[PDB]
Amino acid sequence: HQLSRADVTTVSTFIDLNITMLEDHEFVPLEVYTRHEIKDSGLLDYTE
Amino acid sequence: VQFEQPRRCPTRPEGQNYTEGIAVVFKENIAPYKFKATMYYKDVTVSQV
Repeated sequence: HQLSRADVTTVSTFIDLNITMLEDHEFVPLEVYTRHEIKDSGLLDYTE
Repeated sequence: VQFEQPRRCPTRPEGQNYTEGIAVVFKENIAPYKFKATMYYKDVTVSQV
């Protein structure tokens, strides 16, 4: 009789190697203090 | 001469364990304390003419 290849158990001669891509990353703007904060840290503003 | 027998392969390092959490990051406060005040004074002018 004939039979499908799926009827025969499969052994692999291939060596596996799983490489995955480094995914995209988004860098948002990020400051510890803005210019507004730096200017506001003064106690008196001469101009105002 | 003879062939070298299979070497012991490296292993994938176990990896880093990460604890999930929620963070609040605080910086040194440089903002002055602000509040409301009221001044009560009198402009006093003496003109010598």
